[PDB]
Amino acid sequence: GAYKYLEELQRKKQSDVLRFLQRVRVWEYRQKNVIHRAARPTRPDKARRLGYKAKQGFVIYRVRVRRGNRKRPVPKGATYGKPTNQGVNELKYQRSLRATAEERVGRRAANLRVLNSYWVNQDSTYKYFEVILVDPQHKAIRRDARYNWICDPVHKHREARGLTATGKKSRGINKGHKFNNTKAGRRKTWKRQNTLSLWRYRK
Amino acid sequence: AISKNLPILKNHFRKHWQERVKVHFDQAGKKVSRRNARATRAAKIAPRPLDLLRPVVRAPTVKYNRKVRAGRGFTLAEVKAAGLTAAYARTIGIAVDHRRQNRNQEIFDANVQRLKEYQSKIIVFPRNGKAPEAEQVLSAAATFPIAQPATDVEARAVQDNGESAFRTLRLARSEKKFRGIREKRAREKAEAE
Amino acid sequence: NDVDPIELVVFLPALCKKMGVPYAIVKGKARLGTLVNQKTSAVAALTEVRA
Amino acid sequence: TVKTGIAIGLNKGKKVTSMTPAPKISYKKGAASNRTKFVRSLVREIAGLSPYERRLIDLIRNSGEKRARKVAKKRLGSFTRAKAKVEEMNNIIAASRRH
Amino acid sequence: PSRFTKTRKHRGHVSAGKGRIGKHRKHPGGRGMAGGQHHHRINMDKYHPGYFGKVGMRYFHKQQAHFWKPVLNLDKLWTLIPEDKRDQYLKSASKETAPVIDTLAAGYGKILGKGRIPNVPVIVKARFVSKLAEEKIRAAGGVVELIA
RNA sequence: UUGACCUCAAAUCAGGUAGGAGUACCCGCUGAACUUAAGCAUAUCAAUAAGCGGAGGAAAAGAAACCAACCGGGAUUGCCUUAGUAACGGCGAGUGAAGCGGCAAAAGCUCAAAUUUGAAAUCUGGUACCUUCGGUGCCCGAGUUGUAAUUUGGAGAGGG
RNA sequence: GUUCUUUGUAAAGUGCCUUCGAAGAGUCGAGUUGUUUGGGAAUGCAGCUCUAAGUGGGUGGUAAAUUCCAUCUAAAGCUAA
Ligand SMILES: [K+]
Ligand SMILES: [K+]
Ligand SMILES: [Mg+2]
Ligand SMILES: [Mg+2]
Ligand SMILES: [Mg+2]
Ligand SMILES: [Mg+2]
Ligand SMILES: [Mg+2]
Ligand SMILES: [Mg+2]
Ligand SMILES: [Mg+2]
Ligand SMILES: [Mg+2]
Ligand SMILES: [Mg+2]
Ligand SMILES: [Mg+2]
Ligand SMILES: [Mg+2]
Ligand SMILES: [Mg+2]
Ligand SMILES: [Mg+2]
Ligand SMILES: [Mg+2]
Ligand SMILES: [Mg+2]
Ligand SMILES: [Mg+2]
Ligand SMILES: [Mg+2]
Ligand SMILES: [Mg+2]
Ligand SMILES: [Mg+2]
Ligand SMILES: [Mg+2]
Ligand SMILES: [Mg+2]
Ligand SMILES: [Mg+2]
Repeated sequence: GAYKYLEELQRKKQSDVLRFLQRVRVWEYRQKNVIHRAARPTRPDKARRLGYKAKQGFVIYRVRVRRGNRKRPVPKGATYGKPTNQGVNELKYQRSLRATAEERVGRRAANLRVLNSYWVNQDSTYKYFEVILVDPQHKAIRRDARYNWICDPVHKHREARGLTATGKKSRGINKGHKFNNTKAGRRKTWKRQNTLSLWRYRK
Repeated sequence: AISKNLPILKNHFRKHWQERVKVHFDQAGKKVSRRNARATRAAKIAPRPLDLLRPVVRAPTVKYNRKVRAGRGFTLAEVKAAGLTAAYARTIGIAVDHRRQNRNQEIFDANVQRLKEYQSKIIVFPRNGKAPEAEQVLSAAATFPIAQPATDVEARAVQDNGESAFRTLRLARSEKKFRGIREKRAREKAEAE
Repeated sequence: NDVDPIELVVFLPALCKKMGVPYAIVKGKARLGTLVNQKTSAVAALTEVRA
Repeated sequence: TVKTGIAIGLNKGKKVTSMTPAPKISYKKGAASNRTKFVRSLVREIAGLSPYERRLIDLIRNSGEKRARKVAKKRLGSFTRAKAKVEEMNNIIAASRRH
Repeated sequence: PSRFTKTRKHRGHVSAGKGRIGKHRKHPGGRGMAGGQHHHRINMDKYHPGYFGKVGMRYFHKQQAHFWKPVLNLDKLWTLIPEDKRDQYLKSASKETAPVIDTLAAGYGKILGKGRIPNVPVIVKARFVSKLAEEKIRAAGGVVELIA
């Protein structure tokens, strides 16, 4: 098929053809609204890899997010505390711009469920993502058992709870010694390690 | 607050520790609930021993490699050597573990043997037959206990060849310590200008 | 010649040239769609032809 | 690779009868795959070189492979990636005009 | 229980056994190990020498199972043999049919030579042995077999 | 001149969905200071309180880009241990996991990347009827910028 | 248990020979900054810059080069107790 050529070509982002396409598309996205419906995936191969299907109930949204650090919103830079917390300008927003993108997209299309998202473009000011959403009310999704899992209420706003790919990456949900702090959940692990377990017959 | 001669204590109670204190008042209630759940699960499933057959497995970490214990599931190689497919074993109550590998012939043979024993000691009910009640036994683990293999005999003949086991250990340790130095010395001696 | 995401068919001229397949860049994915009873087709190929 | 039967030394451990388990299809995740080789060659044909790859080629021709490897290590993550990239760039140079 | 504590006996005594001049204040000397170098230095140097500072080299990700090596001295060397069979092996101290003692199966990694054993052959299987332990086992007509 | 396509609109168009509440527990963001250090700035309190977003009956995690270094274990979770230990720390005050081992419960899996190409075999909707959590026939439409079947690495696929 | 629906020359499993075996990119990874962690020449996370490969890649708790080895297969997803 052609999806493999798409995948290989998309990795040559500094080639002449992809640079030209990047410039033209970034200009067009900057001309359109910050959040807007995309008629079709810009990268159909990436959409398929992330679970998109060309059927009714699958929706693509393009979203613009401001790049850079998270400036502390304190007035006049005053933090009213110890000097270790006086920092304002080098604070990093411990969540991805991709996660912010799909949260804003889900807020706009609250009737849908964020399935995934992928990077499509960026400039100095903005990072551009396309968000794959699924319509849980469409009968083509309620049937087709491969996708009706997302119709369950437990998957409401999974992007707002960090259950998408970028959300789990930012939550540090991975196996092994490098993720001891966040394997079953950071706060859950902290509660477990800071809970005093007392039995009826004290040990 | 450093008083007279007492050991240095490290009681980590400087957080809001009283907000997280789990007193297991429900120990007995949870035991009763677990026994109830086991009873209802046994009644719900057909006559079936409440758990899957588990393989025999060598523990890692030489602190524990001297002992054998129940593993997760039989390897695909063990299932094939016992004459089953993995899906069929999973449907007739054999735990299958695609991750584990067989590098030990003793363990592999033991697992194939206990698989064959399990097959010869279970009765698989036909899908569309009669299959009269077969007096469900609750524990496959109790029916097929894990046995620690015997390694030697009770009594034997002394075969001292004057090897000085302590010296053997010292020499092995020294050879390991100096293998790299002697290897690089032989490399620099094989220069041959 | 009007595949809106152009990456889908940019390699096609070079793939055809490498495989020795005669290829023509033609105006209209809508025209190819009317060829194949679709709205658009973005490609159209003849593998076997009548005598 | 056989164990020595003692708890110390080079090949320490218990002597056990080996089996050589059947090779998993994993451990071949980066396999040869003629399909991927062809697709990657065609993509390298249709898309040219990145600016840093062109600079690496010019560095190989003008300042030598050591300088090119240093610049490739700066551009890419690690020294092994720099070595592989410089090897691929000099293969490209060989397949270029100086065939 | 509370009825046996001295606080029942301090009822009616104003200072509750804590003194009139020096009272029971909150933390007169600081909390926890405060001032171990400044005003509790005497009580730290006495009863706790070596407390401050560093003494060796670090070991990241140390696993105690690597160093698991329980030691069994020669002085017992026989509780690993069942009690009934112990008499039967102490009698007939023959180099043939010598009792085999798997110390690793008994849960030990190194055999040390503290005590002395009766002059009867024993086949001792061990991961490690001390030089004197092996010397005494051999002098008793036994042998040490290295296992892993 | 007509008929398409692409993109973008409008309708009190046909059918739906989101908001808000609760919030003990759960998933994240944001985020202190009192306090301890007998002062205090790193540290501590605390990755806590407060603030914000988001679910359920549980949530999350979950079938290894794991642990290990062994005669190797084999998803996740929880308990007993590891262990007040390795380690971190004005190495001060303090902080502080993880492997193994016993147990509770156990469950496994599926998409992308494949030419159906001798037959888009797939699906929403409308309509009529029916045995109405749906089915059948018909008709628009979606869809080849790829919807079905076939495969998910433990494999597996094409041929004999 | 009971009885009509009997699906279907349909679907699934099994051995041998042969050819293959596609496996996720502004992602891994790296530098730097901030935060965080017991993680200490840097535990995770995030911002910016650089930006891969396919006998490759990640990990193997002291930074680096060289030679091996071991163990998994990321950048996509569901799942009860
Ligand atoms: K503050
Ligand atoms: K006093
Ligand atoms: Mg559409
Ligand atoms: Mg900002
Ligand atoms: Mg008095
Ligand atoms: Mg008084
Ligand atoms: Mg309406
Ligand atoms: Mg709400
Ligand atoms: Mg307080
Ligand atoms: Mg103070
Ligand atoms: Mg004070
Ligand atoms: Mg003060
Ligand atoms: Mg709160
Ligand atoms: Mg509810
Ligand atoms: Mg429950
Ligand atoms: Mg869940
Ligand atoms: Mg897997
Ligand atoms: Mg596990
Ligand atoms: Mg202890
Ligand atoms: Mg802390
Ligand atoms: Mg099949
Ligand atoms: Mg993958
Ligand atoms: Mg923060
Ligand atoms: Mg999940």
